[PDB]
Amino acid sequence: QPIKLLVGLANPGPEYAKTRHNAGAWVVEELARIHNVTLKNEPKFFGLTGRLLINSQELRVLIPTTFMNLSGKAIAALANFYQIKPEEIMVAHDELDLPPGVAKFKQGGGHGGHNGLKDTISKLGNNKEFYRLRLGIGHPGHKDKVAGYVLGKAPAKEQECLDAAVDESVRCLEILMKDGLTKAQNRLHTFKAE
Repeated sequence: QPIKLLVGLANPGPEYAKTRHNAGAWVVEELARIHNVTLKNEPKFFGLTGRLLINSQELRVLIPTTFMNLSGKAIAALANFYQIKPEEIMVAHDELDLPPGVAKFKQGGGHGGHNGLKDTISKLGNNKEFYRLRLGIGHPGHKDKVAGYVLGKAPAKEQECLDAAVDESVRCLEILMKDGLTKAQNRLHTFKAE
């Protein structure tokens, strides 16, 4: 299984913690919670880091403390220090083109206007071929409203769906480490929060 680093994108601070644009960090926080990992503030990697052993494999984890649009600064710093190539990184993030309650694994693709993904591609040497954990957040009707949408808080029923999709995503990451990507991706891709 190809993943050595899991990144959860977010904006820093308590104010953003429950905004849609922090969905990727929710995943890393819950994986770390379940595995008794205390993330450590490491200014050298511009984020919160940790390392966890699952099925005899070390997974490193990162939540940047950069602005979202400078997320690649943290990811490249850490990845280069540990000799981790982009193809070995999975970046969990909010996904406009999937609904609340769904998540998917994918390798590659565009940034979809996501500022964090856009920076990550750039700082990794214009390499799109890192993996993604796409956490559906829905989208508004018009382009110009996306920013205000992703920096908002989901209403309660949506947040329930989000939280369930995070739980499942954590379960499927553990499956990815135990059993590989095809099994984990098969499960996640037929999940829909109840």
